[PDB]
Amino acid sequence: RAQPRAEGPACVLGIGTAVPPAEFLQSEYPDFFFNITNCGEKEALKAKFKRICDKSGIRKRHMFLTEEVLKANPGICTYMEPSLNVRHDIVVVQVPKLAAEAAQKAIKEWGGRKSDITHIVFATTSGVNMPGADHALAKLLGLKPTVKRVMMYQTGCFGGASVLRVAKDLAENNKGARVLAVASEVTAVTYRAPSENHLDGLVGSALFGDGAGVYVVGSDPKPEVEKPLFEVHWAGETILPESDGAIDGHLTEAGLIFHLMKDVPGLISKNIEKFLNEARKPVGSPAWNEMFWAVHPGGPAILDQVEAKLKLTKDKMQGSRDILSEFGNMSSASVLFVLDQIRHRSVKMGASTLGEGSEFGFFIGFGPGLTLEVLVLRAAPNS
Amino acid sequence: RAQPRAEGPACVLGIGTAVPPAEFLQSEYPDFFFNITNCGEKEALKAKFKRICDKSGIRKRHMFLTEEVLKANPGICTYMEPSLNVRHDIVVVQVPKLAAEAAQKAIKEWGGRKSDITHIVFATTSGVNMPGADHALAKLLGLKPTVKRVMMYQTGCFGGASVLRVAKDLAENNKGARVLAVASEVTAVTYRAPSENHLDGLVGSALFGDGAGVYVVGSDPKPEVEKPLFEVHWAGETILPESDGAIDGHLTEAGLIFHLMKDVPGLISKNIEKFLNEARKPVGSPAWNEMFWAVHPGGPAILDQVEAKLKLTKDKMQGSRDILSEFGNMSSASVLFVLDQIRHRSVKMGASTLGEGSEFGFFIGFGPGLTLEVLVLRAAPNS
Ligand SMILES: CC(C)(COP(=O)(O)OP(=O)(O)OC[C@H]1O[C@@H](n2cnc3c(N)ncnc32)[C@H](O)[C@@H]1OP(=O)(O)O)[C@@H](O)C(=O)NCCC(=O)NCCS
Repeated sequence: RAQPRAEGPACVLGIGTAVPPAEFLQSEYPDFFFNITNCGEKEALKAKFKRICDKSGIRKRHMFLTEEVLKANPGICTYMEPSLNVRHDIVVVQVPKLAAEAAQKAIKEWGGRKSDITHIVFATTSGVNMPGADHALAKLLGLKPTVKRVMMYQTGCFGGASVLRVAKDLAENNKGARVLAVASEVTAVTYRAPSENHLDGLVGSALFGDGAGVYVVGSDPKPEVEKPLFEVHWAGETILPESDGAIDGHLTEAGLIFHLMKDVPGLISKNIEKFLNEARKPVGSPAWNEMFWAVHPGGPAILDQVEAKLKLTKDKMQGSRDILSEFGNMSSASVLFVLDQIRHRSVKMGASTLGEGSEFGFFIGFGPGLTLEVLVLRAAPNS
Repeated sequence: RAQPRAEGPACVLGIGTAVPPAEFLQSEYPDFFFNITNCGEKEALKAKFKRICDKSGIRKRHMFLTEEVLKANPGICTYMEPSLNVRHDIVVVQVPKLAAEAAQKAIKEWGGRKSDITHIVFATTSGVNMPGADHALAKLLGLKPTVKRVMMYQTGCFGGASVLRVAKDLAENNKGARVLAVASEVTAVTYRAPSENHLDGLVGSALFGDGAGVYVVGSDPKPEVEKPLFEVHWAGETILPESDGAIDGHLTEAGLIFHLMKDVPGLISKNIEKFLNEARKPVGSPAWNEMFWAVHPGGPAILDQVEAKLKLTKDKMQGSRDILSEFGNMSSASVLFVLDQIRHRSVKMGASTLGEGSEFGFFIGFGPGLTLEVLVLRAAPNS
């Protein structure tokens, strides 16, 4: 084998997360949003938006789009005026810059040298460019120019699971390989003024926030330097039955526009157990309540119905609900925060593993397709 | 290992290509192009465009944008009027449709069942959508809903090499895995009226054409059932020094806008030997003239200077020049055609291998970065 393969399973070797500094309280967002878009007279619409915010499960979100930025780019504050170029001017720098913030933290925890990074896997939903955010991230961090890159533009909310799936095969098939798995999201491509005829707009405006997470992934950890946090044992995905059209997203002259023509929480709840039953098997099929649950917090409804359908104890979804609460829906980056939050809860409560006492757990994303992405991890001991 | 790995190197097991039916002869293209965009008064510009066409090394190209289609979508015939929406209406269907035509041919040559495809790796430069072209192709072909997908939107011309690099790790790390490696391009997202303000555009308008290629990639071929055409032994890439901005692409309200710098052939030719010297080593560093050369035909100047710098014999670049001649630059798909052409030339001339008698060869792409992508292949014997 002309490029020698690695021996052990892929491991998460370090985690880093990052958010823009400005915070937006959900209890105050309807006034700010409808004012900055000059729609404050639309009382009935604002009341509807408030209902959505009140049901969202979100306390605050981080966003680069401050009052100053929005006043400086009025095109983004319209409903459908052509604005894609001013949108890309914001996200082309912020998306890799935020990723670099998170990547420095992940490398610090890992303990290795930046010059030993061999691969980058990068997901986003926030605009596109040539060369891509992967290339920018390599420059910002001063990586070696021979770094091997996989740039997954335009994924939607399953992309965090995607980067860990791809990193697994890259780390497992290349002796010595150390991968940066990256997901970074900035809401400037999707932001727009509220409208009575765009209800999916209303929901996105209540849910989406900014953030980035990156993991260092690698097989065969050097014992004198590297400490694995999680092992990756299985990765797969499926398209759910009769889900055509559930989530559509079109990049247009006015930015990214979503249309949701099916019951997404219902589609996932009705189908998740059959597929999760398959993922369990290669690790001996533990019971749902013997596992940890790093679930993408697309919204409170999806977390609730999965909790009920599987009869999970209330602590299982707490990691996900914490992230929803403090950061909202950061699209592909969210699930990376969730796993991190489960690790932190484990340390704070003195559990025996970094999966809150459980040995195996799920790392789950979903999005357009309707696509369900699932990985199975093993948690390290908490020493 | 909870998902068992494969044993042998990844193999190309079948090849398929496809193009839209309409043909555009290069010697007449300046008349048609300047006609249909109502630019016939720009005589000086048209003379320059003809000079480019005559030096391009291109005899004809295939394009979906026929006279009737262009007349029916007048926004695409403008310089900068907003047109991204009707452009995406074309490429969101045509890009996967073209891929499906090439994939059927590749699957027929492979001989396996479509239900045994496990993976899709998909590159393109022709717009974006959610769900992606990968999902559309899975639907059109009737693949399993559990197919694992990697969608590299917005790669530029190195993406053909990219999909094979990714396919290598996916096939080598998964026992029984059979991957569809796909690259598909349609020029409707980049086409626009010629202008004295966008001379880079003139070169793009002379070079780019439509096409798609797909390879079946897999390790461990079942003897007497599957016949490998090439083995993949090495894959790497590098960013060339001081080449920021050589190739740029931004997706805007008016479609995709490229920047192409006069230095590109020089940047590649002045650096390629140094890197290829390294890629050679894991297979024993064969001599340049003992290898075959599947090189992305970005332009005639690039092929010419690489041939000179490396002192290659005149037959080494013929495969690339054939593809340039008959199809032009089909961005990420082009190099997939080149390898297929080298196999056909081998058979036609009765060579001893499918690499025109050589044992090892390069599969080379380049694009925004400036990124150089290289794989090292071994050719099968010619029985
Ligand atoms: C385009 C190409 C065929 C030009 O042919 P050539 O043999 O170099 O001949 P010339 O230098 O006379 O070029 C012809 C004309 O194109 C112009 N031209 C070439 N490259 C240009 C560029 N990047 N931008 C603008 N004009 C360009 C020249 O200035 C010249 O104009 P002129 O007739 O008014 O002097 C050749 O330079 C080439 O293959 N370039 C690389 C293409 C490329 O970058 N690949 C696409 C993406 S990888």
